[PDB]
Amino acid sequence: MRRLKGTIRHLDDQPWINVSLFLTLINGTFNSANQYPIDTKHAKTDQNGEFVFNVVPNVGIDQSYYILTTPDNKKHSFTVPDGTSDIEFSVVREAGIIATDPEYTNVLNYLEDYIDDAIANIQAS
Amino acid sequence: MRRLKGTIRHLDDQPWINVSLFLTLINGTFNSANQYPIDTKHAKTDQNGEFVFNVVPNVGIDQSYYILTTPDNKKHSFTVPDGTSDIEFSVVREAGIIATDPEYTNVLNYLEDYIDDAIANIQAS
Amino acid sequence: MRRLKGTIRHLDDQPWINVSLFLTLINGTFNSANQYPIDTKHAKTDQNGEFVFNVVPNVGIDQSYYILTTPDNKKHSFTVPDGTSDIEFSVVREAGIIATDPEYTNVLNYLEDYIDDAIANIQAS
Amino acid sequence: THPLESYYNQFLDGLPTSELEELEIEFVAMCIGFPRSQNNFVNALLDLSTIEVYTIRTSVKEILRLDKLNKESIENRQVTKVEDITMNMNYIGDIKDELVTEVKKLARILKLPVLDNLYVSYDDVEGRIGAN
Amino acid sequence: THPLESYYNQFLDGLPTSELEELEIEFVAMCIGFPRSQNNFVNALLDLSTIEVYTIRTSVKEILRLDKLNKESIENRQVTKVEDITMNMNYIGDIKDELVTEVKKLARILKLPVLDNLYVSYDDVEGRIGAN
Amino acid sequence: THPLESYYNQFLDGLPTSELEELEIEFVAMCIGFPRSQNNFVNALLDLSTIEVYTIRTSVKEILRLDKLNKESIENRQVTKVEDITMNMNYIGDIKDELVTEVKKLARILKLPVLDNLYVSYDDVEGRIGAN
Amino acid sequence: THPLESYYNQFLDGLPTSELEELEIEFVAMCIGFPRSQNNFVNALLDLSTIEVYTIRTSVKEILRLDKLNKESIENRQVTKVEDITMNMNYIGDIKDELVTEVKKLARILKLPVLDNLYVSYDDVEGRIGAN
Amino acid sequence: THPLESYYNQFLDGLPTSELEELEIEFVAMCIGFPRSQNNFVNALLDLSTIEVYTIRTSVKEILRLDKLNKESIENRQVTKVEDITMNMNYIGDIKDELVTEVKKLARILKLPVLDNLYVSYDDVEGRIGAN
Repeated sequence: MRRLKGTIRHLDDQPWINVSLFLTLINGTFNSANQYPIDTKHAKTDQNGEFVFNVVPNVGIDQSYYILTTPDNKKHSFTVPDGTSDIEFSVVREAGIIATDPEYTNVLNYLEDYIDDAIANIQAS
Repeated sequence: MRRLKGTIRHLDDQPWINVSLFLTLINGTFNSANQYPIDTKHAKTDQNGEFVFNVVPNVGIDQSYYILTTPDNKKHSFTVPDGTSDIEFSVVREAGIIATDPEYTNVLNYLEDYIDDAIANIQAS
Repeated sequence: MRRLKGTIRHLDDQPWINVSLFLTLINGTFNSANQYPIDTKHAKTDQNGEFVFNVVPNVGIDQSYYILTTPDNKKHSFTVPDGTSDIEFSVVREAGIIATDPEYTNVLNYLEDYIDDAIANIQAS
Repeated sequence: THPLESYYNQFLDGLPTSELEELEIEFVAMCIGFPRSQNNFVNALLDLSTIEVYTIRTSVKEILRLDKLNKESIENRQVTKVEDITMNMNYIGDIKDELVTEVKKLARILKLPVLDNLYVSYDDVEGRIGAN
Repeated sequence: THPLESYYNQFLDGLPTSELEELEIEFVAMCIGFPRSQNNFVNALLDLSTIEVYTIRTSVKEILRLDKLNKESIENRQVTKVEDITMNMNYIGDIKDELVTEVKKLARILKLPVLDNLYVSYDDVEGRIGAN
Repeated sequence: THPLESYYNQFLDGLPTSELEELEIEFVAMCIGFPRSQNNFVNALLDLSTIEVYTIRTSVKEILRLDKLNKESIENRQVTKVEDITMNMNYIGDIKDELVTEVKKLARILKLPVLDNLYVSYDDVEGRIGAN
Repeated sequence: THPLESYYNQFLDGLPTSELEELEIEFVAMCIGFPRSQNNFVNALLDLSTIEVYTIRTSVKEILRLDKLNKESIENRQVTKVEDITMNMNYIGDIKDELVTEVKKLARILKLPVLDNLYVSYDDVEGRIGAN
Repeated sequence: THPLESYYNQFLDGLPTSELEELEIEFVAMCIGFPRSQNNFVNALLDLSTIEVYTIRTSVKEILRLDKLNKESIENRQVTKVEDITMNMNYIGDIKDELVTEVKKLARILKLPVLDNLYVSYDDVEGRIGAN
């Protein structure tokens, strides 16, 4: 999974405090070992204006296409790339709905397991 | 027969505990020696978010078919491929979802040629 | 006189213990020695889900057609062939129908593979 | 799309009659006001006959249909007799009363007094356990 | 496709006069709120004559027809006098009255008290047995 | 297709005055609620003149026709004065009154008291033996 | 654009049957008038059922729809019977009635009484923790 | 160009739920009558939940809209049924009622007693910090 200690600041350079940020996953996503249904979570800015999140990358054919809603009425779309490391919200928002490619590993891995079982059966036959 | 297994967890990757999950056949099916009309079963996630369905390998005379109802009431369509062993639901959820965006003998041909390439690699023996 | 045997099981091979089903002779018939008007018989499921009916072959002079109604509410209309030997229901229900939908296809995504696996036997030499 | 809506829509030839689904049982509990775990409620759920459950499912489908019809009509009532088609201004009352009758029908099939629920209003024959 | 309707529609030339099937008996029991196991109910089920059974089946068929017609017509009442066609506003009341008339007719056929059931209300004579 | 309906359909030119067929006797008992065993009922059949029998059969045919028309007409009453034809909203009441008149004529031909029957309830004479 | 409005827009097929989103809990507590904690609210959210939550979400969806419809309607009511389309002068009253019925439904499904809230007007079943 | 209008028009896809700047508190104070310095008012300003703030802002926007619309409407009422359009002579009353409804809604959200202010009249609850 990936984290995001994105920070939000008041216009006068002071940090927002106890303001609600929202994230929503617009696509039912699923990896080999887990399912991620369309779900939405909310967080509150710390006293210093930071906000943390725990999000998953594109692990299915469809996009792990999140959108974040700011206290200032905005919406912003994006997809968190893969890896295990915290991300800064600035860069991801600068980008958005990066791309998606057919990943059939869940199909491919099962196919490999079944084929290997068949080959072992051939050997034992 | 097949103990279809599945693991569900929130965006925090915390498993959902004892949450309701539904499964339903869509048409009565019968083998040479038995008959399997429509039924719907229910499961609850364990402490680890796991759930098991003793589903039938549904390769029968009539149109065998299954729908899985997730906690978000999203419906996944899939029909169990034959076999006698536990199967991870992600595989069918990605393969049965080939009914979605049903690429006519393109994804299927993608997999066929992948199998051919695996066989070719195996030819070295 | 024949005995119609029929085994009914949930989608997890679990018998539909204590459920109801019906049979009828839609068009009343007769033989040279007996009269068989329209009648409807009801039955329940045993602990195994099996049900046995005492039925008359559809050798009627004018016409003779049975129809069975299941818990699914699907109607299976069939004719019992002549003879006294007990006959399995699945045999006479063999007159079923087929409709087209992509969802019937995923079984091939194994069987074709198995069929492809059969091709492996070719290289056995 | 209501869960029960799709659930039944998958069955076009009448309706299934085997047993009440935990989802259907939950819906019945909700629309009658009986908590699902109430011992008397579960006891009433036992020993049912096939036509009983068929009528229960018919009533549930009617409940859902009339509920949707209630939502859709509110955009009407804006006017009266557009050019000559004058509309019964009590259509809302009619559908509300029909819903109440359906809930009472459920209560009578289960042989149980109807407790306070969303649809009924001040006309109830139950309290906590019994005797209204 | 009500099970009783799917049973009846075969017998186009009249209706059979053999006896009441467990489905027909169950439906009747539901319509007069009599649980089948009641000794008085079954006792009444004996001594049944031919025309009695035939009229009972006819009344049951009428019950089903009117019940379906109710859900058909409830969509109406949305308007009045479309061009010249004024709408009988109590029509649903007429349907209810005829339905309860059929239920009472059945009760008279079986000579049994008509008690609180799913259709009629407040016409509950001498409860389950003598009660109220 | 009522059995007696066909039985009468055979008698195209008028109706016979021979006796009352067991079906006719059963239907009469149904109409006035007199189980055929009752000596007070069977004795009425004894010494029953011919023209009386013809009148009984005519009244029974009328009962059947009016009853069928009752079920037929229910699908009407949806509207009033479709274009220029206003309809008696009491029409159903009219046929109910006709049916009760017919059953009273039946009971009176046999000099017997009309008791609680399927068509009349609580407006009858003498009940079981001396009830009213 | 209401936040919950978008959140529900994300759900094309019905609405999810999962636990209430803390924002949803906030809104329903606003509708009833609890501070998301009264030692009664949380315990109402302790006891959960699948169909319950779907009903809650559809009811609050209707709350939003009706309130925005009310917001829009006020521009009308300037006139009556432009040419022949009259206007229901009670339309806004109808919307108020629907909103109060919806909040009453929320409370009833949550088994809780209604205190003085933004929508309900003097029609309360509660005060502070208990006032009946 | 009211200051709140010129502040809100910057937010389009809804309204922000961040907090209340002194302008919004000043406007709410005027609509409630509490000077912003009142402790019972400032403390109530605390503990606000996001949806509560959203509701306050929506109500304020509606207050502004209705206030402006009142100014336009008065240029009407010079006439009645100009050619075929009847005029709702109490439309101004409707606007006043909606304004007082919104003010009361604000009061309920803040839990404070609605009292002397520009809009509402005689619905003065507690006067100054204690039942009037």
